[PDB]
Amino acid sequence: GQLTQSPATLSLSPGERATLSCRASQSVTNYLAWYQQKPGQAPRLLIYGASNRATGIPARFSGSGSGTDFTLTISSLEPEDFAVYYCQQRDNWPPDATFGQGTKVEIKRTVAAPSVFIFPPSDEQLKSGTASVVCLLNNFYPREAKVQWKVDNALQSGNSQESVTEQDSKDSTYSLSSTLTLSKADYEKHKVYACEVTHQGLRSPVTKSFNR
Amino acid sequence: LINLVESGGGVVQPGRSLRLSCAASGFTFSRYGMHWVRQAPGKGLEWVAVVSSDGRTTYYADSVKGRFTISRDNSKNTLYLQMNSLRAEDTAVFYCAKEGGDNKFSFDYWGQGTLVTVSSASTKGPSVFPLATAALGCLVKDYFPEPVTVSWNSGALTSGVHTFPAVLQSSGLYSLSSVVTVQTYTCNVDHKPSNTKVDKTVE
Ligand SMILES: C[C@@H]1O[C@@H](O)[C@H](O)[C@H](O)[C@H]1O
Repeated sequence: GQLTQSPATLSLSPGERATLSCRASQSVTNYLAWYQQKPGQAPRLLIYGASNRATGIPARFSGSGSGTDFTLTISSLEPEDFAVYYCQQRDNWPPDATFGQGTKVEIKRTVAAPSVFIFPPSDEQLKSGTASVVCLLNNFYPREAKVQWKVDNALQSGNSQESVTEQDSKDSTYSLSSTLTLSKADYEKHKVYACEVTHQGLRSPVTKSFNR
Repeated sequence: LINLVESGGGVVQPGRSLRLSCAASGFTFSRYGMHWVRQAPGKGLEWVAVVSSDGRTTYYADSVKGRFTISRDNSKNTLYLQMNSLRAEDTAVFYCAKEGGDNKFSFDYWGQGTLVTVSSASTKGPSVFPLATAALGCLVKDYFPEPVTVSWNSGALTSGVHTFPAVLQSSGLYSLSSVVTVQTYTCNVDHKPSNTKVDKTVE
């Protein structure tokens, strides 16, 4: 009815052991199943009946549990194992299936502060009648990073969206962009546009700004 | 040996209908209950509906009751999902899944997924604006529907390039940035749904 998975994210290096857990709100009559899912691909059955490996699933994958506690274990991580894992439950009746919210297994790596850049809206876009201010955080690790927009010292809330790349195939870092949207009219009403970034690799927040 | 192939997805406006198909092969279709499971953008897996092996009993997630109808045709080994009165919130990738042979409370085989996009937005090509160790890029803004592809210098520049995942803006149109950290730099943008190609040299 409710499957709670933990942790939400697991940062490991290839060769280490991964332990994911899933907890049901009530004793499940049927042992859980586990799935692996890579971005933009169908889920793949790994374990069913709490401990049985599905077809073609290698030995390093194992599971156990009973009652309300189930766990998935990957004895030694291989590069292809970094993905998202879901636990799943289903009764005979009602027949609906329930899914955990997923655990993301990510590649650990040394700390790397982001290189920050700010881009003012292009004159070309301003003709268009819109303004997009872009803040880029390049090649950082770990994932958690906080971006804060300020226009003439006023904290911007609800008018920005951000996007993050997948862990880089080569250096395992992330890159993120935050886009602040403003009407051209308002853009022209202010002077200082600033992007303040807070991250582990930075001893104190970094701010990039420009003057309209 | 076992295979599930889907089709039927598409971009549609709210209130319209769509009908999904999932053709099975490699196993005795008539013996398994079949299901539809979806995954909205950036979300986890969410169960939608089930139809018993003989097609007589069905069950639906509360969010789709009265709007969607799951059915199957065993003669043709096909599973269907009739989706009426579509809403923007239905937007997601829809997968069909087969109840396990070894364990029926698990899903042993899945369709590759079919995309259901519900939006009152219309097809539109993007506008490409310049974003000017240094960094530069292209802001590929206000297009619909997904996807658009971006490459740099006709694919001759790849090192140090980051093309971010698209973002759905409040206007219903998508937007994405492609940057590169570093001689001429041109982003080659292509949005097939609108037959829109643009080579934008960033100065
Ligand atoms: C719809 C049908 O309902 C019950 O008979 C079982 O849960 C079966 O697995 C399912 O397919």
